[PDB]
Amino acid sequence: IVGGRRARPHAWPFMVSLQLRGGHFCGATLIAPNFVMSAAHCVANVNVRAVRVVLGAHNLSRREPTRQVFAVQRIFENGYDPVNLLNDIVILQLNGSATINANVQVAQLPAQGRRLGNGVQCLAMGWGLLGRNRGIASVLQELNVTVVTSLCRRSNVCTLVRGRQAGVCFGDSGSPLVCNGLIHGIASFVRGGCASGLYPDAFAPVAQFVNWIDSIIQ
Amino acid sequence: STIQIPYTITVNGTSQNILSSLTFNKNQNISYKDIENKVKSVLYFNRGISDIDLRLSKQAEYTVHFKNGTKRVIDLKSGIYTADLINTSDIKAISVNVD
Ligand SMILES: *[C@@H]1O[C@H](CO[C@@H]2O[C@@H](C)[C@@H](O)[C@@H](O)[C@@H]2O)[C@@H](O[C@@H]2O[C@H](CO)[C@@H](O)[C@H](O)[C@H]2NC(C)=O)[C@H](O)[C@H]1NC(C)=O
Ligand SMILES: *[C@@H]1O[C@H](CO[C@@H]2O[C@@H](C)[C@@H](O)[C@@H](O)[C@@H]2O)[C@@H](O[C@@H]2O[C@H](CO)[C@@H](O)[C@H](O)[C@H]2NC(C)=O)[C@H](O)[C@H]1NC(C)=O
Repeated sequence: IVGGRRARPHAWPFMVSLQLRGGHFCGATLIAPNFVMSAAHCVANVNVRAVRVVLGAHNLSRREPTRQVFAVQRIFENGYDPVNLLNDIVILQLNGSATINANVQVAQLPAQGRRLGNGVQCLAMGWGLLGRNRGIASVLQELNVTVVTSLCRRSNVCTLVRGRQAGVCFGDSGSPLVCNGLIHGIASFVRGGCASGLYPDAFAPVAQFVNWIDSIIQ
Repeated sequence: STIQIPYTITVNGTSQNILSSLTFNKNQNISYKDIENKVKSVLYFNRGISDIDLRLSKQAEYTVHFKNGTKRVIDLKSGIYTADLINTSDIKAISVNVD
């Protein structure tokens, strides 16, 4: 997240860190105690048996005892198109059920098919790069964004920060976009580098997938 | 603490008939912009293809081959980047293709 701020400790208890050999590489969202939601391109090329799913984290450089750490047992996709970056969503089933407490909680999803109009105010977050040259964030970051429809496409939710150069960056893929208390996007891709200020960040549109997500938890 | 990652360069159907590799940090999570920076440097150094020449080419892509047998094809003229990081020790090879 370039040009955001630090989140309050544990303000988003559904925020997930996917890690490989102790190193964060993508975000995710806890959507049931044994399921997380991320971007399909985050796992298309990794050995999924080696991914650690870290819940209840805030400062990734420490050993926070509020953490719950799981392995991935199975993945579910639904039409992922890597060439066109369509349907960029994956559900990861965990090898266990998380214990729900103040630090670890399940996110709420919108109704199926709800579209967000131009101008809607949202909150993006993640542990990605603090800015190119500056390295990965240790403490979870959040960023106020606005939904835009120009320079976008119907199969994505796009967002823009105006007046300054700010947006998601590398390592923020899979992280949630929160609007009106609901998870409305999964961070997918940027155009012309991080925080260009010209092109909106692109999210996978979670509202298009709600019936499918529900069928997977059953 | 570093690892060699082999690469090949193909320009208009002609390869280079060389064994050569790039130097990465072992077990580091890097972006596709980091990888692009290294693909562009070997293009310039081994084939004389600068940023300007890459922009003016008809097609330009590179493929990251992963050790689990999958691959990822990146279009060097798209300006689109997924916001992920990938681990250097998971990469088998890189192949660059400029027509
Ligand atoms: C579910 O899996 C977690 C994580 O397992 C670790 O990470 C995996 C990616 C893989 O590399 C495993 O071999 C690792 O052990 C389990 O958490 C581990 O639990 C064991 C026993 O309690 C403990 O020795 C490890 O230190 C734990 N690892 C971490 C990172 O906390 C967890 O127990 C599994 N849950 C169930 C119900 O089996
Ligand atoms: C930046 O966002 C914060 C957080 O609010 C969340 O994101 C919003 C865009 C919208 O999705 C809210 O429903 C989310 O809860 C905004 O802080 C909120 O501000 C309103 C108005 O003052 C207040 O009633 C809420 O309690 C605040 N929520 C929290 C969690 O603090 C903030 O206003 C946004 N900044 C700008 C400049 O719009």
